[PDB]
Amino acid sequence: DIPEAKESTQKLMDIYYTLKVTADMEAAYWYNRTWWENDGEVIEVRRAKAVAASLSHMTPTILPYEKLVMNKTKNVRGAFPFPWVCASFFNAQAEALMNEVDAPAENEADSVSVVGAGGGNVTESYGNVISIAKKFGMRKEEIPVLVKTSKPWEGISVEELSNKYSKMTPGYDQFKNIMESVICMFDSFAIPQGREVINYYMPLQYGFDGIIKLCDEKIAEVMGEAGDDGDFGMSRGYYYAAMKEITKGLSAWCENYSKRAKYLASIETDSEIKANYEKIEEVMGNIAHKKPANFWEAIQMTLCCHFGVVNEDPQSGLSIGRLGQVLQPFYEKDVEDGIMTDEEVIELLELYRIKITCIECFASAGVSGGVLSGNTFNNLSLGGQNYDGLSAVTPLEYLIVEAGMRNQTPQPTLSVLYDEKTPEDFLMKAASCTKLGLGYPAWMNNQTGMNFMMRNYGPEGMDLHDARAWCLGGCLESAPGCFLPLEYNGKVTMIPGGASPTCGTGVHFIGMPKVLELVLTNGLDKRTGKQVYPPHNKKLDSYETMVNQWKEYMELTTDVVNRCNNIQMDIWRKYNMPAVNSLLKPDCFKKGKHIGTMGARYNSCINFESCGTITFVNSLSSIKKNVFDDSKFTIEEMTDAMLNNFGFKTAYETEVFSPDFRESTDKSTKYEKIFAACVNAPKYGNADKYADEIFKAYHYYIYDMTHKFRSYYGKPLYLCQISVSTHGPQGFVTLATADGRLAGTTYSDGSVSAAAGTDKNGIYAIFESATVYDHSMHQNAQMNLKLHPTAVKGINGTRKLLDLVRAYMRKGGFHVQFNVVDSKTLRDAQLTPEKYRELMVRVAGFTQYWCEIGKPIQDEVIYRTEYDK
Amino acid sequence: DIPEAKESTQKLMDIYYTLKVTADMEAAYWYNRTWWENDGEVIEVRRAKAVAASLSHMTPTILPYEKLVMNKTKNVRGAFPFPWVCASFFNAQAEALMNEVDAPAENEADSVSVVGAGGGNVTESYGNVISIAKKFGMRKEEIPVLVKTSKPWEGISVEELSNKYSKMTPGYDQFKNIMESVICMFDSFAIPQGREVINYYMPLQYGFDGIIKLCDEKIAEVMGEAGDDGDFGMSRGYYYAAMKEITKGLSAWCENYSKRAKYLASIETDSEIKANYEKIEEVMGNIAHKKPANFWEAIQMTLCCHFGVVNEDPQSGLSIGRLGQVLQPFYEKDVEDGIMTDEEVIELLELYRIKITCIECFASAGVSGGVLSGNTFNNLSLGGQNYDGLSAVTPLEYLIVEAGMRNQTPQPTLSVLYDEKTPEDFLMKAASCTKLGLGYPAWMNNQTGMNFMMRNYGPEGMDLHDARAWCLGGCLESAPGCFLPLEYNGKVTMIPGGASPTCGTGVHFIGMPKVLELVLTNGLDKRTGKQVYPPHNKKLDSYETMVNQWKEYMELTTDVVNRCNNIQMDIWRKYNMPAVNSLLKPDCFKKGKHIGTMGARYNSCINFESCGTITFVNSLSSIKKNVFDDSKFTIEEMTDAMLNNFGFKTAYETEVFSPDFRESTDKSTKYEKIFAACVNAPKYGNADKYADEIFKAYHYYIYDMTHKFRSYYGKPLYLCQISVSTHGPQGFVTLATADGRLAGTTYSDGSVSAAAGTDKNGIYAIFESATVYDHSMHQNAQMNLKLHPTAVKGINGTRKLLDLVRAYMRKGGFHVQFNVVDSKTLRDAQLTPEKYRELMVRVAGFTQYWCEIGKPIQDEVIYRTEYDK
Amino acid sequence: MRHYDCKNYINLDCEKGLCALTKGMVPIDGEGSEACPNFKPAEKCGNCKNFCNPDKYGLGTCTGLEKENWAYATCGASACPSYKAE
Amino acid sequence: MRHYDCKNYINLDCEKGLCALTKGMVPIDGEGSEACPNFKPAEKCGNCKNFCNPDKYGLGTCTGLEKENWAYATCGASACPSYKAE
Ligand code: SF4
Ligand code: SF4
Ligand code: SF4
Ligand code: SF4
Repeated sequence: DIPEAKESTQKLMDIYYTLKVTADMEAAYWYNRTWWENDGEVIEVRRAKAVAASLSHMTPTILPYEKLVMNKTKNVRGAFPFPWVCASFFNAQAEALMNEVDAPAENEADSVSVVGAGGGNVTESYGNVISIAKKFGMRKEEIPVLVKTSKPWEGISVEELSNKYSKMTPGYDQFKNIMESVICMFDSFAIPQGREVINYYMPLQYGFDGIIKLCDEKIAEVMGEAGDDGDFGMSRGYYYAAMKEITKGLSAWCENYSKRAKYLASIETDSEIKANYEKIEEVMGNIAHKKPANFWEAIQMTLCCHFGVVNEDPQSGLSIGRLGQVLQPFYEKDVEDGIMTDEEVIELLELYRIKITCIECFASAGVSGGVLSGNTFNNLSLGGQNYDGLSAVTPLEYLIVEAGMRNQTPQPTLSVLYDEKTPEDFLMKAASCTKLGLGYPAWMNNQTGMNFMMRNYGPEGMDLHDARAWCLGGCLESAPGCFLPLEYNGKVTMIPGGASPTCGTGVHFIGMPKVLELVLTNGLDKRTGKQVYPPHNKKLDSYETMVNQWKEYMELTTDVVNRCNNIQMDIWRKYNMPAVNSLLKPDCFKKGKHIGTMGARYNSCINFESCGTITFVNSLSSIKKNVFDDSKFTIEEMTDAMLNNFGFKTAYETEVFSPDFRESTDKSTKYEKIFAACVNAPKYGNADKYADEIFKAYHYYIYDMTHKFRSYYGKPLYLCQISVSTHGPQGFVTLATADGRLAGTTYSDGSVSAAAGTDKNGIYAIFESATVYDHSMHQNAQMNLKLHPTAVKGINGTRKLLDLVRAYMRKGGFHVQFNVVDSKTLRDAQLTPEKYRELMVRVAGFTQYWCEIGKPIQDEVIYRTEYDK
Repeated sequence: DIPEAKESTQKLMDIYYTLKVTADMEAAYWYNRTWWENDGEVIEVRRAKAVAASLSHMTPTILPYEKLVMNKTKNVRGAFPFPWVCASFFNAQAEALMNEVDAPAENEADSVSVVGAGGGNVTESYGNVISIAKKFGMRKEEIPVLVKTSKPWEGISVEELSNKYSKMTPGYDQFKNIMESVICMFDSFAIPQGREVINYYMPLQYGFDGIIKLCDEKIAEVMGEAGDDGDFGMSRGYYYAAMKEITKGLSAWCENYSKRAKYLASIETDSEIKANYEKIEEVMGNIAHKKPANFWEAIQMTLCCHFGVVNEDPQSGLSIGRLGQVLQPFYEKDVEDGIMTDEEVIELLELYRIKITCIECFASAGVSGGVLSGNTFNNLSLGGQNYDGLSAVTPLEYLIVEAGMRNQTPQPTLSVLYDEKTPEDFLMKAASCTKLGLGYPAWMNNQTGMNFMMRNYGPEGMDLHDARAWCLGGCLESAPGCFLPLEYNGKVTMIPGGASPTCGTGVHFIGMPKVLELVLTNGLDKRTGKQVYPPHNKKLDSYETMVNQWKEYMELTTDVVNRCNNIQMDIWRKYNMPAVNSLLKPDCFKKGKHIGTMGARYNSCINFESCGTITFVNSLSSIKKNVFDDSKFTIEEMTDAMLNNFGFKTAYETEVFSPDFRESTDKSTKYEKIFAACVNAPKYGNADKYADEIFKAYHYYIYDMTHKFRSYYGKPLYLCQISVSTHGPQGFVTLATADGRLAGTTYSDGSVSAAAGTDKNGIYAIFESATVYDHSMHQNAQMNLKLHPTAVKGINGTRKLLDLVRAYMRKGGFHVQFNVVDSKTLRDAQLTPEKYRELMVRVAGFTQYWCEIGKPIQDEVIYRTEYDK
Repeated sequence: MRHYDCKNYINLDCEKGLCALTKGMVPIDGEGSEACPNFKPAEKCGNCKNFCNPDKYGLGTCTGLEKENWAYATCGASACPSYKAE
Repeated sequence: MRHYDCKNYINLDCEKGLCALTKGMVPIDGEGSEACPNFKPAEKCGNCKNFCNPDKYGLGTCTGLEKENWAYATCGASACPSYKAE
């Protein structure tokens, strides 16, 4: 039996479910004010001071019952805009509001993206509240503040400045067509940090006073000295001055919370609650200055770091990383020295889940809805191998899983770094949680991930020790880490933490089926009537000619997006470099270089993101067999059949975004034969060598393709292959595909998941298809499986599930995560969301409340093949 | 006999002599406005756009009779302030003026520096003209523009922003003390470009349209691409964008002169003067766009470049370089094709001297009067070796010497790169000019300079070819160059041009005798009462102890100034990098890096400036002889005698700044014996091994000392040893020295010149003393010699003079330059300056009008040993 | 006058909050948004001595610093170093 | 009304210039400084359509670009690309 959540947790969760996602202006106001007030200051320091003020001048909110405190804003599910990064997705709305004219139409990507209208989402303005970006409720009276705060950034936001230089690239117009058609989902400037792993070492090891001292020492050492380094020698000094500024910022911010706690204590009559507010006062007053001296302080300090970074840029996927290992030394002392019981630690961990669950990413709807479905992917990885190459599993990690069992929330998602060295009891513990159908833990291949680390980051000197410290940035963005020696409790513990900037930035989701579509339609987007690529005017006379034309458009797409996104990120790293993260991320502090100037240890992190791999492979398979091999149909017939949606109503009309519903029309029978050939062509995920060979060929191609390109860090791109929610928006903009998938409906989910309803040879066949290539060639590979709750009943159920995972893991499979749900419950909840407020499902690398998931992804999830055993 | 100057030249000089040095606001207004209008623009482009606007929005001025045109400003002897670099030396004056209160006291450096009140200098406000920085006349109505233009720069000019970070160095207070005592003459930010050689290659080879085309091509190639360079790869794109902008600026600027020339032509009733105007309109309209197609256009294009660069920063010593070689291809084609005669070429070259002579450096009085005596050191070097290691002397260079004979002006100073390969007739031609007593040509050792180049720049790959392209930055600041292939007239000519940034920046003039003083006075400046160095409290029990304490104080001084001046130049190179010079200077364009990011080919240019070397060595000789060897006096006796000025009245009372007087106060008999021992102790410059050994030891110590320090470019410092006028202000702050030199009086001039009236063994003994070390160990060594006119009578006397130069050069001596004058003449001009408006003397690396030289330097020049034959 | 303006107000979201004293949920607008007798004013720019001349939208001037800047009346001020109650 | 205001004025220094026509040296201030009948106004911000609202010191507003800025009346304008004679 899963014990009940703690009383504190229940009370806060009761409050949580009522909350609206809220955007306010304090942080943005204060960042802006301080930024311009320091105009002409050295950039690093100006940036540090503006971030510091945006934190330390905010209203600090503490709720009763809370033990762990802090939030992004004064609101609980709060966020604020970053007009200095980007603003176009809201600044025209806000000015239109101020002018009392109709709000501008959304851009294409935003318009084709759905924010789930339930739960806490504010998808429509109401009362005194404005829906910003189809998701965030902002009080009307702050609209003028939003406008005034955004105005100084015209032409000079990362977005707008980078746009200017992107216009000077030869492929600019081509790039714009790619964005407008949503072939590429979004811009790197939208979330310039994230899909990485934070590193909590510095403040856990030194505390803030200690860090300032370190900065003072470095400043005395290097200010005005270049050494032999004419490039960055002089910059070291400014880096430490900047770090000193942001550290003072974090300190003061903590003190504000301490003060709020002090006040709440003073008006609290409940003896128990008052003692608690006073504990918070002490905790926050302590971590404002001192090295953490207990588990509560330590985890609270990681929260401060985490909110610090997610408040300095719009971002998602700032992973917590391996918290159970990082905090093990603090945990173990407390349970050894009579400070805490395991139950009390469990309480903080349950409560911790609330904090992480409430983290919101303010960004365009294309991002928050089209991509994230609101989840902010603060991924917490478990297990793996420690510095010394032994199992890394800690007692605290069992407790983290326990807390995720008792307090079922979307975040943090838990990711087991599955490794043969992992004790069976922890595997079973994690499996027993996965079986609940909360979506977590997900299971990722420690070994394959380390292999990718060694491969990709080998040129930067990646070794076995650093490779072992890796874990997932965001959902599955395998991200460098390293271990650092934490002195605590009379000993030194090598603890993990991230060691790169963003590993999910560069060329963002390219809808590969849509590119294939435009091969077949001669560069014309038949959905919109706009010419996206110059017409190739090649007769598609063979499979190879078609494929080669696809590659050509793929390479062109990649080139022009890459160049613009380099400019986007380069502008950001030069005029908007991280402050908090540049303090935290090794080796910034050691080298006196911030993340913008390659202070991070590993910078081969920028990448290319695919989307709809299986829809694509399956479409190639159909075209090749039906058109070119069997010569049963002509390419023209195939294309015409695609353009007419095989004679069915389009999701543009039906609003069903899966194969679940298929409404015939007059043209239905005209196409019935080619449709059947399309549906029946070999599909990936069946251990069918015909489809699987195409899938294999694609993987070798895409590896070779991506590595031809260079990021702004001067490193080769590599393949990131997840879907997140992006198969929604991009599926939407794609007409029917040769694999029988109909127009406007979702791409396949993940990257090695079977396309919906095409897996007819069992789970192991999916495993077999997925692993015809070495997953370590790329950053990742994302599999979703859906089980009926009966298939995993009881401890033997638990073990059966674990054995399923191990079977795949052992083949080299990078990742598998499970829904354990009766899909009829989902269909039901879609009908009456008010009845299932707490219902969560796994989508792709994240768990979200069903009611906050837009219909396209719901339909998609509902339709995933359900396995009853 | 010397042919008389052309009519144009004569008329323009008539106008010249009446002109006032004038500061106005146009360029500054425009730079400021454009800078802030582009707030948020990538720095390189923002900077280039601002410089572009400050040039191309100025009022262009053309005078009647001019053939060559352009000036820094609308005024003839014009300049403007750069409050974004530094403003403290005027902004408090300006604001006092607006508030109608007393102008505040000058700082110490400025206060001890004299601007010659005569000539064109405006050292006192009069009528509607305000004297700015005791030299520049600014109309009263522009003061309010000055104030408003300077205000945005508070806290953020290079000056003030660098001061903030300097305040964070451990040695700041020490540094402050050093500046305040004028132990270090001035701050590097004062003149962050200069003491270098401009490179005219790009515009001469391509023209501005051609350069814009190259930029467009590079932009298309690299915008958005980093290559494998995560540091500067992305920055290439912004560099080319910046260069396009500045190039458009230079083009529009030329168009403005064309438009003005066109107007003046339209109202010119004198057909002859109308013809000039129309030639100017054509020339300027042509070089606005086209590759220069004749000599006139080509020399005019060098002016455009030269003015462009001296207008983008406050600076002195932007050397013209080897114009006679750069322009030889354009010259010879015009003479060949009968487009010009030599006499017409000589006219342009005569008129050119006026243009260069009128270049003003707006900076604090400490710089303009204390160091420059108003000269701006646009040094034109002659001869040396060409790319192929043969004599570089061109027929055009003879004409340049001729022009300097017919039109006697302070600028450009001419510098013969004396080399054994130089034809005798050119050597004789040069000497016949030198013997005139104009001070030019000076004679510098091509071989010694090339050796220094190979030594100092070896680590950067300096080869024989680039070494041969070297010449003098500023007065004597040996600066790297290279040859680039100019195609013209169907042939390719390897023309020289500068290849480094500033070679006269870093640790500026350190008054070495003053540092010695403070060794003797235990760190306390007895002139001011201020404790400058931490008292050492060492009993000066031996020569070695005293010298070691001097070294210790010298290293501390070097250390703290270096750290602060690094910050100064680093802030400058990051927020204020060259636009025009970054276009021109190789290899910026080739690498896509500006000067700030080490685009220049050679960056080991930053250095340490000594001052008062001989005063210092002679003082050590005296102390060692009189105190420690002969023990005839105690160190307390010596110190007391110095502190009491040997009983003589001080220059602070008498305003005689040479040994020329000694108002023999009663109390002198008290010191008469020690004073005679001091005067009589061995003196440098007499081939006296006692003094010369100390001199030699100083050189090996100082080499070793300087190279322990690193510039902001991460390169070791080296020694630059010139005096310019600095021996004036630094002599002023130095009390009597142990060599018998009295308080407040000038140090020895130059660096290997004999101290005033101490050379008693002939010029050759000076040559011998000077060359007891290898001059290529440092950048330079500066010697002045004064000959009585009768000493070089006749062609025989020309040969005698040349032979005197060859004797010194052949010993390896780096430099000699001559006054040829009767000192009585100078004493006379001092009594009545109004009577000698055109009188010029050689001071140190420059020639200047007597009437614009302050009394201290006048006194010093008068007293220099006058040689009879 | 409203809970939302009270120091004892615990922010929650764009529409509602908690009363610290009761731990009960309270609205920002509409019925039940009126402050009680226990009301104590929360520090905001709108009630700072340094704040002045707000326009119709609450956008005023902050004189908390030598150079004046803009501020907004509803901006939380409990954490502003320069705040001083009017 | 002064040589200094004339298009035919050739700048020299803070006190004087030349008349392009006579080629004679003329004063900026005082006796002998008034414009002659051959006067043609030199282009200056002071006589530009985009220049407005000077203060006592001649410091005014340039509206030449969408975003207003400050300018000065005696600033030479023959080379400003936005100058428009009033
Ligand atoms: S006004 Fe009263 S009920 Fe409302 S928040 Fe304040 S103390 Fe609570
Ligand atoms: S001093 Fe602070 S609280 Fe007061 S108006 Fe200014 S920003 Fe607001
Ligand atoms: S034309 Fe007349 S007003 Fe103009 S500068 Fe000449 S004399 Fe003066
Ligand atoms: S547009 Fe040009 S000339 Fe006219 S007022 Fe503005 S800056 Fe002056």
